[PDB]
Amino acid sequence: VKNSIIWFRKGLRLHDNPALLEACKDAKHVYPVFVLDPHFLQQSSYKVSVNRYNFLLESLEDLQRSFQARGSRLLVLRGKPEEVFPRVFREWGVTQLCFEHDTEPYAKVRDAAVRRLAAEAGVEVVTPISHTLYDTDMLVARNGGAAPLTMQSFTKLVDRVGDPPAPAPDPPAAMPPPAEDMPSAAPAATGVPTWQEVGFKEPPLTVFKGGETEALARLEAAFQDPKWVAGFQKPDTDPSAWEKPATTVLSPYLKFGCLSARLFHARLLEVYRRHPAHSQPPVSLRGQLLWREFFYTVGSTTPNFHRMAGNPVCKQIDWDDNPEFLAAWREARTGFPWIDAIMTQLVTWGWMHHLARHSVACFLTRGDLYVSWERGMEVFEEHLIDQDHYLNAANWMWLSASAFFSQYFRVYSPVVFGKKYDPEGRFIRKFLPVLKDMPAKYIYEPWTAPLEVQRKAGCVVGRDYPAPIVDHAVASKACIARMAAAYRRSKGEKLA
DNA sequence: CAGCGGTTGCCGTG
DNA sequence: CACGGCAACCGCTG
Ligand SMILES: Cc1cc2nc3c(=O)[nH]c(=O)nc-3n(C[C@H](O)[C@H](O)[C@H](O)COP(=O)(O)OP(=O)(O)OC[C@H]3O[C@@H](n4cnc5c(N)ncnc54)[C@H](O)[C@@H]3O)c2cc1C
Ligand SMILES: [Cl-]
Ligand SMILES: [Mg+2]
Ligand SMILES: [Mg+2]
Repeated sequence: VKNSIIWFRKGLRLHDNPALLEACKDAKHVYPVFVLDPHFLQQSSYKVSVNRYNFLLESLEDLQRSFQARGSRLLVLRGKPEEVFPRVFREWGVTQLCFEHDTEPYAKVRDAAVRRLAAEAGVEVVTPISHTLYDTDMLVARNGGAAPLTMQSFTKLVDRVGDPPAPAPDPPAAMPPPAEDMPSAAPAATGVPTWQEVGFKEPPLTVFKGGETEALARLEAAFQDPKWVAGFQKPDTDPSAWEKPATTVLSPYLKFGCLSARLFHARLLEVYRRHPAHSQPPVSLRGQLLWREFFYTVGSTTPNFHRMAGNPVCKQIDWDDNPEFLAAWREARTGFPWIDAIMTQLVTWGWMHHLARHSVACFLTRGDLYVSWERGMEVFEEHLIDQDHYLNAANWMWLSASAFFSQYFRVYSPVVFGKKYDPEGRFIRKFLPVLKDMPAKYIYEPWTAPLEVQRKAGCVVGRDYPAPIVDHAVASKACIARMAAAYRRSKGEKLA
């Protein structure tokens, strides 16, 4: 007899789920599992937004629905995997455990443990690749032992390898339920809790909802206009667009695996086949899926990837320890509306357009504050609903000119940048209510408004909104000089 | 045995 | 529409 568990971590979907399909073959009972640490939020050292947490829960609710509609259901087991699995293996009489492979530093530790624990209860463990497009261990082997370090050579490499695998077949229409009278599988014990029930006091303000169904819905919303998909160029999108965001906002879905990377890709190749004049990497929409892939690939094969020290791809830079600047940046009180609006959108939505991420990330690091990119990653990690270990680390290294990118004099202006997309300040007005009546002339630089305009608007600097914490021209030049010196030093160490 | 090309800056100038 | 400045970048290509 075959009794299996299909363990969800990422890959919160039924489509393109090889791990699910293998867990269903010749099976008497399948137990769909999500393991939930109930004492997660009480581990003081790191914080998590109710926005990210609830997005997960909404996705788990979407899975529960998908399984009820096929006879089975989702089991939200409470505890730590290394505790929970040993019991339910023995209890449920488990022969097989299937999950989607996960290349993150922590997931490898966790999965090494669960594999050992499976062996000690006679449990077979099958873990297909399906979160990334390719098997990244393969991509590295094919390149000769090391992950590419430029996108140009990465694009060649995947062209050589060929198209990523197709999305897997849709799963069974009806599924074997779990065996009845198993106390760990009791519906009173295994329900999907609400944000209230896990101990959050403030409600989630985000406009994007979790779940496979939303994910596929938003996928169809994107392919509504195949002209747009074919002609997509990432640098030409608008970071001020909030009502109709100027990119797909598939990132939260791809992060949790509500959407299948391979499906999205497969759908792009269909469109590109019918529109031969389509955009190419690195700017194309496929290019964006390959950016994700490129950073998973390098990130997963690089020691200490999410830190500066001991990271072989990362420039060693003299970043200042500066809590007042960091705290101001974090708390959306830098006194530059463009920045503060973005960092407020971060907190209230958990998503901003990439160029808005560029604005605030540059400003923290080499642009203005000279604070370590690690501190910025930590803030994003707390708030982003699409927060992804490797992509966040990689992009923070990119924007601080620490890896992948080294033209550090290309500093974004916190005044001018968004001004050219949104000169009325509709984004600033949306996310900084306090400036809602400040005339457009001064909305990006309210310290330049004369005191009468401030009082009329209902927004006096130093009272209703903070004064800018630095002079951009002085500070950005100060930082450039520091980066130049830091590059000279690591040029001198290199000859050794 | 040294170039080619790079997802997303900006200002002052002519 | 395009340069020089910032200050001298760098991995990949046989
Ligand atoms: C400092 C910083 C931190 C970031 N942190 C994250 C993060 O934690 N998680 C995250 O998913 N993205 C991150 N990004 C990348 C990018 O900002 C988002 O992936 C993108 O804005 C999401 O919108 P979208 O899905 O509409 O992208 P689209 O332009 O529609 O692209 C489609 C998909 O391609 C992938 N993609 C797009 N841009 C990038 C990129 N620069 N790097 C890697 N993959 C990409 C995403 O999975 C995305 O859903 C970060 C960028 C910066 C500068
Ligand atoms: Cl130039
Ligand atoms: Mg060239
Ligand atoms: Mg000028």
